[PDB]
Amino acid sequence: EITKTMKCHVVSKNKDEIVKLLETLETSLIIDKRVRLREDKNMYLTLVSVVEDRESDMFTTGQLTAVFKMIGKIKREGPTMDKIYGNGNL
Amino acid sequence: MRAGIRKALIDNIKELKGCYEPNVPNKDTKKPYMVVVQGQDNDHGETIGFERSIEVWIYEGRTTFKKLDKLTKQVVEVLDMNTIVDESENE
Repeated sequence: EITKTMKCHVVSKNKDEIVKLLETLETSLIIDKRVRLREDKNMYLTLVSVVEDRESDMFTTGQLTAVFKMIGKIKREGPTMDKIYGNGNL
Repeated sequence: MRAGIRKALIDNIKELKGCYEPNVPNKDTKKPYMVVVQGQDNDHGETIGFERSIEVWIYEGRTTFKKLDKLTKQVVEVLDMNTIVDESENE
């Protein structure tokens, strides 16, 4: 299990534009609760919690904080039991 | 904003002989007179935005400091928290 706390900035000259962009980004993340990791699919990023601290600095810190996690399986590709034989005694 | 502060101080204070820019007045100026020095514009967060600093330096004829105390109280009463309209910039 791989958990990442990914923070996001939204820079703009117009502060109300920052508010609108953050609002729609939060809503999109919440509604579509997961994000395609690649265009091939086969992987996803399930959201855990998205939080905005509007006071936080636009450049250094960033407003939106989102925590994503993703579960991966070990890719064991060992040999195979292609051929089986047995013998007998008494 | 210099024009707005100067106009307010001249209009509301009558002991004032004039309100000038930083290095305008010369040695024949009639005291008391005030000088409006404009300071930094620092960024003070999202709630305040850019905050500007202003100083209104009073000057007096060295009779006694009680005149300066009275005139300081007058300036503070005139400018503190009272909305000022700058006709030159219309803001």
